[PDB]
Amino acid sequence: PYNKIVSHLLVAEPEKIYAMPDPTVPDSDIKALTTLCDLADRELVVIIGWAKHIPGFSTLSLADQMSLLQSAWMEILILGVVYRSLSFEDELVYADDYIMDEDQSKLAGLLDLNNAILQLVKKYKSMKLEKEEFVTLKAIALANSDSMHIEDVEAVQKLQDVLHEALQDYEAGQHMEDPRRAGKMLMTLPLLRQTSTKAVQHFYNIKLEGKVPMHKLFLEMLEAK
Amino acid sequence: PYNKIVSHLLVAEPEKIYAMPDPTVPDSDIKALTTLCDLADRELVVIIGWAKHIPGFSTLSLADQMSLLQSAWMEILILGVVYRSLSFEDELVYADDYIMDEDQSKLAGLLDLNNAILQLVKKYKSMKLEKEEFVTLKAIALANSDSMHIEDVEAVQKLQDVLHEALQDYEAGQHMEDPRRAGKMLMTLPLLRQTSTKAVQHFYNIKLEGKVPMHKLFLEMLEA
Amino acid sequence: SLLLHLLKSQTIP
Amino acid sequence: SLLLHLLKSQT
Ligand SMILES: CC(C)c1ccc(CNNC(=O)c2ccc(O)cc2)cc1
Repeated sequence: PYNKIVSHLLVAEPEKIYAMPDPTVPDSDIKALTTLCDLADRELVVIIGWAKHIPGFSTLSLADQMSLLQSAWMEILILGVVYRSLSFEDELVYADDYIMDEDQSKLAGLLDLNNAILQLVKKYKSMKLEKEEFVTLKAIALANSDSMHIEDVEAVQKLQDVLHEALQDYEAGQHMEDPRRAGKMLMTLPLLRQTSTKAVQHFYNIKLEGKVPMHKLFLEMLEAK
Repeated sequence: PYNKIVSHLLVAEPEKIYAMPDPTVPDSDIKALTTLCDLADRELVVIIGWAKHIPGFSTLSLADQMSLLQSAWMEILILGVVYRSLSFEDELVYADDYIMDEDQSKLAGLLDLNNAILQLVKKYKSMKLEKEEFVTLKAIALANSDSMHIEDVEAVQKLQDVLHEALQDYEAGQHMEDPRRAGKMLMTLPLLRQTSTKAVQHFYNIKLEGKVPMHKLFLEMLEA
Repeated sequence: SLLLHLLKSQTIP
Repeated sequence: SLLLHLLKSQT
């Protein structure tokens, strides 16, 4: 099962996060959105640390490391939630103790967003996506982030390339029964980009409404570029 | 070498159209936006008829055929613009008689959007995108369009598979010096999607502002 | 409907 | 800058 590059990407795995929702008070849209933003803020700390272990990431200039994260952060966040929700049915695992169903999405005003995320879930279910693939797409999405503020393009492309290769070796190694699987995997990224943008725009509108407390890191990402 | 699907897609590649802007009407932003929409609107007829020449496409239900076109149409419009614009620099060939440079984008309130498309252009220029790749990708874009409303998922997946396989072969045959080139091509689709969305949202706002007249087909695709 | 009509109509280039 | 700071951090 061993590709070198993939094993570095599994560093943060298995992840656990909790919302620890307070049952003392009734759930509201404000409470649910606050929880999500809190989860997002904290996962970003994990995402940042995981990215440092991406061979080549830390070697880029800091502005470039920032540029990619700033373009790809939501894609990574969404991708995580997606993976955690694979063995569930029409529910999203935003935390191990915070699983959103249709009613809960409705309460948060996130039915449209969470549906799109479920579309993405559906697609990975029937492909039976793996730990290994999931972590590799995160890094690809990050590397292929399409930032317009990249200082050293050749390095970022080298990195895209290295990760692309990691994915090819892995599918060649582990999924010979389908010589295109890598291609199929790459073909899920458009939906990821689309969903990400929907999420960012929505949560940006939420920030502007000003009713939902947001922590520093989440705001920094939200207000960038 | 030869590939059957690539050959069909090349041959289905349709003819130029033209913006035919009114020279009487004064150079404002609503002139620009109206022309682009009339064009887009007529360009959609072409796309619709072009879809049918895609191997497997007509084999789908009419509903699926609509769904795919309803998701992907703007990506196909933009891919058209992108391709036409590869021989130029920092300008977008919307049609042969309508080329927008940076200043003309500002005047029409399209700088950000057209810059993103330019980004797309520059990527394919850096990759030396060939006609054969372009038409295959345009087809893949249509088939990989991620509509929420697909009746027959397995047929659409087949169509994706077929189109994908053709790209694999073409790149296997013509670009053995880069055994990843196919994947590099596919990895340009996110930015296509993103730019498509940016565009759909911008022009949707314009529809809502009510100042730019829009022909039926354009509106129908826009409101979907 | 217009989309549908055109799908059903023939391509005349 | 917290992003930066977190990126400049350690081990
Ligand atoms: C829409 C946006 C604001 C957003 C909010 C919150 C998340 C959380 N992701 N949390 C996880 O990835 C995870 C879940 C459960 C685990 O056991 C471990 C990690 C994502 C995206």
